[PDB]
Amino acid sequence: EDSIRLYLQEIGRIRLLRADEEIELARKIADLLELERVRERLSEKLERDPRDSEWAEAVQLPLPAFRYRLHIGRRAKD
DNA sequence: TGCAAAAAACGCATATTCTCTATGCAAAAAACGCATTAATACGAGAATTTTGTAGCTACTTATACAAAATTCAGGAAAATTTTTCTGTATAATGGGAGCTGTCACGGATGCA
Repeated sequence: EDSIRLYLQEIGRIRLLRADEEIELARKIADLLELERVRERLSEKLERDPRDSEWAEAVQLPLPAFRYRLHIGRRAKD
């Protein structure tokens, strides 16, 4: 009869996964920083964002391939 | 304790006489008339004269334009206070607080 308990009760078991993945995340920490940071630097030069996936990265990036950078880089910071 | 009865008083004979009711005297008030003088008012004269009426004149104001010399309402800076946002780096690893003595009712489920 409790959502606080819920928090327990499903995350009391959640751990910290140590601080090793910090760098594994670091790779992504950036990478995301990038992926956006570009993509809005590119908002910001023009089109206020063409809503284009490739522009989601200043460097080239095959759609699915870069789709793996995000989502993976995201679960990293998730 | 009945009166018969005597002397002096107390009652039928007038002087006295003395408050007393009664008219003429007289003296000064008063008020009436002779009346005299003065004053209260009528007659005339022309003098002031204020009020009543006209026109001129000076003051006072009816009015028509408006920016006087001053008031105010925003507009846009500061000025300082205050508000919202962002940031500060050891480790820290499952939450307390009453419900347990109410009676009775009406469904609504579970549990063989």
